[PDB]
Amino acid sequence: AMTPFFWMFEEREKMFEFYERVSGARMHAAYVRPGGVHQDLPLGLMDDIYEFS
Amino acid sequence: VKQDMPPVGGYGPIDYKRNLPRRGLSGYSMFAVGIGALLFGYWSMMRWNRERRRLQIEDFEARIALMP
Repeated sequence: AMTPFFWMFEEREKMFEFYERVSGARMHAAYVRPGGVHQDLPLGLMDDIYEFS
Repeated sequence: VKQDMPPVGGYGPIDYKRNLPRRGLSGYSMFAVGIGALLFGYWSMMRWNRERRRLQIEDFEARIALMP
């Protein structure tokens, strides 16, 4: 089952881009400190998550 | 002033529901399609085989009359 892997990994590449715009890391974004979330999201992200939805 | 990222007046609706076209063709009629193509091929096959038997008997007559 080669190809559906690849369709959904292009989608997962988009979500890695969203994590990068939030923190900066590709995958291992630390980003959740104890006591609430640190360094909140920059202006212009929710519309992108809506389009992805 | 305050400049966070809110939803701008509430966003539009989001789809989530499944969808399948269920096409279709009412498969008993598709069996009729297959059997029709099958019998079509058999009709034309029968016609060509009998005309080729005619020509093969003509080649038989050729070898018979040429033989002595």
